[PDB]
Amino acid sequence: AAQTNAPWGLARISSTSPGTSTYYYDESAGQGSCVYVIDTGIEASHPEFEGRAQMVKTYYYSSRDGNGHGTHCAGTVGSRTYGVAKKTQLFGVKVLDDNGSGQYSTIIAGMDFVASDKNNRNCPKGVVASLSLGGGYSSSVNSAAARLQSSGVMVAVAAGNNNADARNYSPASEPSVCTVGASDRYDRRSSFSNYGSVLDIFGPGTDILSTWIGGSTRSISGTSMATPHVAGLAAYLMTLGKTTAASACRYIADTANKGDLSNIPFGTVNLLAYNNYQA
Ligand SMILES: C[C@H](NC(=O)CCC(=O)c1cccs1)c1cccnc1
Repeated sequence: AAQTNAPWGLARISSTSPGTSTYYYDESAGQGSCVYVIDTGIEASHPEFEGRAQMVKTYYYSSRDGNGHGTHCAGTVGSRTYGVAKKTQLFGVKVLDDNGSGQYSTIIAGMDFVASDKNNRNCPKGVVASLSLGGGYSSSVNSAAARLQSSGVMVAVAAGNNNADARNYSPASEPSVCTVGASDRYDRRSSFSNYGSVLDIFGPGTDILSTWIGGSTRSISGTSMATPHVAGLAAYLMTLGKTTAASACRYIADTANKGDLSNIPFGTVNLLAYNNYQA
């Protein structure tokens, strides 16, 4: 399948070269997979989600996304127009308040929630979790991300936006999950993207158009935006049968575009997520 005039990041993940605007993907589109978006919530009523999104957990007085960030990330995973995996099921877990903040204990509870809650959902092709959040290093946060991965969920986490080594941030620094840096439309590392040996992959992260609250759309930037490209890619590849939750990060790294990004520090991988789709 082909989606013309797609957001540049969707085109980029299905291309061997920058500078194109059509997204190419197998029409299965992540059907039968599930992606949890652990964030500020999801505006599930947005027409772009087509009834495929639902809130399953909140730690606050409401499950509504009063911020927009979670809705934007969910849109990059799986919205009809802005999403990688246009037929996946999306599950929202609100661990961040409407200011985008949350304590580590709540984030840990949300990860352990997903590890259990996946057993209440129908996800025959596999389960992914997208974590576009982070803070300073915490062994407890890293352990929670490691548990979620071990339970059979492909965990994708943002590297962070400090132009610094991601080893000092969590859950970015957990080795067993998939840590995602950000690139721009000219194949440069995004200026704010963290780096380091703990990174596994880069995805599009600068000027990413996706869904927003109020039934709207907007373009924003961050490793938060790169992470759901990788999460949606994992769901898409799992539906195709090419990989599993335990192996998807390695598979994405194996099949990535290699050596194409500029301003990658020595010792950080030069790997850009790629769906390897041949129409
Ligand atoms: C993730 C980032 N802001 C945070 O304050 C970190 C949230 C978090 O996990 C914390 C780590 C240490 C104290 S709290 C963010 C994400 C989305 C929207 N706006 C901001």
